[PDB]
Amino acid sequence: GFIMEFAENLVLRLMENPEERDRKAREHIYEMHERCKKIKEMWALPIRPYGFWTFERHNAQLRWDPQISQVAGRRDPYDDLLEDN
Amino acid sequence: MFNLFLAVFPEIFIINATFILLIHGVVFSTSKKYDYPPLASNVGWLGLLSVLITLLLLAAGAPLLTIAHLFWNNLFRRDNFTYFCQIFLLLSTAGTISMCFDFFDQERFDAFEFIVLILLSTCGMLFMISAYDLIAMYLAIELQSLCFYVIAASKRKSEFSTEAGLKYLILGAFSSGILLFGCSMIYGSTGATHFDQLAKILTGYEITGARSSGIFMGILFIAVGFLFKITAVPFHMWAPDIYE
Repeated sequence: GFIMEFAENLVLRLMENPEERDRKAREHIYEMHERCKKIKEMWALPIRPYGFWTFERHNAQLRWDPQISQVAGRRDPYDDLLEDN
Repeated sequence: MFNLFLAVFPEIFIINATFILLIHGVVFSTSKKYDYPPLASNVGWLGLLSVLITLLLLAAGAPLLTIAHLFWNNLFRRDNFTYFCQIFLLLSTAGTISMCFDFFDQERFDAFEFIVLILLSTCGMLFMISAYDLIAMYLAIELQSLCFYVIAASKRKSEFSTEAGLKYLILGAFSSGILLFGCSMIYGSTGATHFDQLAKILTGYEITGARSSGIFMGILFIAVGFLFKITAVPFHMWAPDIYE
């Protein structure tokens, strides 16, 4: 053929779907705003959590001392006296 | 029994390698067969290899190093923060010891005790990150402090090195005394040297409701000592002279 009859549909192939572009734009806005709200919530967390000491890793002694309160140097004076019988 | 030490291998290995390097250097620096060889670069390369190996040990023990946490509770408490902090400090030490090899032979400074002291101060630092008590905190501070006091005055020909070493010594000793005096009263007013139980007796009541003149001033002295340690203004009495 001639030049323009091919350059026309060439440019038309080069250009994209606008419906896809609009859908992607509204989508991206939706999830970006949702993620923005999520990050805003995340930044509100205090440095020290409400539980803190309640956490099992932050006790480390309520389940260690009971198995140590029997060794010498930690016993209540009234433990060795009546342990004989 | 032995498996309770799976959480201390990244440190036991570095101590053992430090001892082996010290023995090898002292044995083969006075041998008449080899005519007193300059084995500073050799010890440095072996120390870099040891640092790499203990880094590999530390990196692959991520699921480990948290076992027997009740047994080690009174001594140290290592976790994800400690794991990454140690794995980065050890990399920094490896890079520093690697970029100083040419310094040993360019200006003919074949003292292998430099490398062993770097390694042992690095072990002290590894103790510090895991340290979870005032006593271990202070002892791990003192390890690196004494290593650096020794190392700073190593080059004993220049008036700068000796005077800077002495100034670093005096400033660090004063800072350590200040920090230790700070910890003494926090122990006195509450007991509970351990960090876990120190964070639980102080969270109960705010300082604003009632004033405790002991805990506040002990915390202040600990902070002052730490600011001396990092040379933070106005506690920067001699730091530029130390670094020069």
